[PDB]
Amino acid sequence: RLGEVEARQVATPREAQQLAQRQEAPKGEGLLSRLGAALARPFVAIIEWLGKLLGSR
Amino acid sequence: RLGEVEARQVATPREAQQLAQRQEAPKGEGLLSRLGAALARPFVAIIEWLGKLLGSR
Amino acid sequence: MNPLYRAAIHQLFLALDLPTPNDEESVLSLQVGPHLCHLAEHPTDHLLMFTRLEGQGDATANEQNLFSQDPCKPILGRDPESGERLLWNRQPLQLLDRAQIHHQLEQLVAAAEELR
Amino acid sequence: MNPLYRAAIHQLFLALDLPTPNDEESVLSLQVGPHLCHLAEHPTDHLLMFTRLEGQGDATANEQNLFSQDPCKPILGRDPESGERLLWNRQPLQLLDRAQIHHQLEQLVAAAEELR
Amino acid sequence: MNPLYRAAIHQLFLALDLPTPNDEESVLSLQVGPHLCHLAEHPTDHLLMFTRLEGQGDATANEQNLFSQDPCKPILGRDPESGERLLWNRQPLQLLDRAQIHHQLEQLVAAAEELR
Amino acid sequence: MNPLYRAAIHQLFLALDLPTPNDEESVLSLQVGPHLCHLAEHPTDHLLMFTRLEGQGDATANEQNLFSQDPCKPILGRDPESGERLLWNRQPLQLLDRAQIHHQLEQLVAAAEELR
Repeated sequence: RLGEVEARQVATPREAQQLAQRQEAPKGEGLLSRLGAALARPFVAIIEWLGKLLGSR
Repeated sequence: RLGEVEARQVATPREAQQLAQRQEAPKGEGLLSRLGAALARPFVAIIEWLGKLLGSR
Repeated sequence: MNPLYRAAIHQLFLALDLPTPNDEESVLSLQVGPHLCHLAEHPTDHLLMFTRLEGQGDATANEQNLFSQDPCKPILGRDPESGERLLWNRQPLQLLDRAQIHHQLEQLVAAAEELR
Repeated sequence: MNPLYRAAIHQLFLALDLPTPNDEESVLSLQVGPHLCHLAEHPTDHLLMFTRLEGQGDATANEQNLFSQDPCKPILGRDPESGERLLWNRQPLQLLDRAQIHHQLEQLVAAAEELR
Repeated sequence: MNPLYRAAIHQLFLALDLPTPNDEESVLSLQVGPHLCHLAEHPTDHLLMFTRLEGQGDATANEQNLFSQDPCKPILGRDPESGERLLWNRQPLQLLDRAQIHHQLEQLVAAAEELR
Repeated sequence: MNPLYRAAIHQLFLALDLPTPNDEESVLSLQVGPHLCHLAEHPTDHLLMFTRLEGQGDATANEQNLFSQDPCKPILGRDPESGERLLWNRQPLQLLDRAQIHHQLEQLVAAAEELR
């Protein structure tokens, strides 16, 4: 789209400085091995819905 | 009263009398308790396909 | 010979304008054209009807095995031993009258006519 | 909805330790392990349960579509419109108490477990 | 089929101990426990993974949609057409190895498990 | 300071006709009209940009947080310690041309203008 950004550099506040390095504890590690995986052959309706979703976006 | 299906009583073959009483061993004893049951809210695509199927077939 | 099944046989043979059988044979047979249809009580208080078709394969079978608005729509399977095609429907005797028994028979016969 | 159908569904949900939904659009869906099962009133005064299958097996001609002594033994059919393979049983509403509707669902799920 | 996406899918199915599928309208679906996940190339040179939820609860401006140090942290959006809630993550293909694809899928499944 | 992040920052500031900043601030800021946009490397080799919306609404996050063709489409989350809405996007820093960095900033500012 429109590629003309009217910007000036300003000082970074401490709150944004801390937000830009925010961390979250590692979640659900080892879960793929606990649950296991298998190839799925879902509903024809689900296949069509996947196609319609990926084509609309 | 009369008409429609034209038919006549005939003898029954013994193979047919054997087929008419065939049995299978009971299956799935306690299966619902082992697998468990929960109400499902499937894809709206699944629900629409179910509506089409139960309305047309 | 359970009473409900005997009454069902009597009402069906009245709908077919046939004399009601007098010997309590458990499984009865009616010849509707080339269709040898068999009636039985299987299980108790359930009227089962089934006929045998010629051939083994069928490209219009699994669609016949889909439910429809009519519970009397016959199921198409095969003989356990051997591989003969088989058409069968079943109704609960405790909820039937003469007309619905006749409907079960005519549905079995119509399906035997359509297949394959 | 049909009060008979609602009472039957309520008995089933009592048999499953599940809260009964208040007037849900006919077709309900239950997750029984990996099996997505669907209940509906189809036709009127009848309860139809069915689950969709993926690929393994033969829906054209199989032992599954042969009648046994259990009317709740499901049929393996195929929707010709969508091509989806379905496993379905059906029981009349006026023939269903808690035990019988639980048995219907359990037989459906057992036949689903048999075909992987 | 983009060879990068082909190799990425192959590495993923190797990390999951599964036979690698072929190039055949490759919008793949994997059953990770009770979670149906979908893999696609969207956009070009980007591996996208996503799973559909059933809830309509606390899906707007959640902590899930806040960035973390993990680029594979899934985002929870909603399809305006089907109304479905989708949990998704994405990674550029040209920088992927087996460990990162495994990590992407694992974070997707973890967030899907912790959102019921 | 990572040469990838410093090079991307240099290219972005050249694209904005601004002097390239020094290696002091790890997190930089740009006042694009009413939007205070913060640039950072989080994680390593990932250019993250985010702006804190001064409060516009909560129901706009569902469709906004759904993936699209552009990986730079901003995500609308919420800081669980403040409650204020945060718009943010992120790109891997490897081989980012000037146009792509400027496009990420464009997307962030445009979505901050739109929502709600």
